[PDB]
Amino acid sequence: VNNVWNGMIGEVVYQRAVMAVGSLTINEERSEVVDFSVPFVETGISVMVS
Amino acid sequence: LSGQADMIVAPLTINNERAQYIEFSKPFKYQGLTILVKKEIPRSTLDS
Repeated sequence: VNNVWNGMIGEVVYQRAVMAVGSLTINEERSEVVDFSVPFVETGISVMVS
Repeated sequence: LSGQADMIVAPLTINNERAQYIEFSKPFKYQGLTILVKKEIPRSTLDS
């Protein structure tokens, strides 16, 4: 928000803690700011309907 | 690894040994192996 990152990405970008092991999805803006490693689980957008 | 080089584009595969020398990009596909065999001929047709 207003070019002020928060969350895990914010913590990584503010030099507070390297690495962000967790459930983080690769995107474009994030990859523009904070670079990722190779994906280890494939995923995407999907819908459940009961 | 010679003069040709450039920006090789093909159905390559991301491997440790391959990546130790050249560097890849984010994948543009996802795949497995899925062993393939020839389809069985259905002989159950109630002919006899």
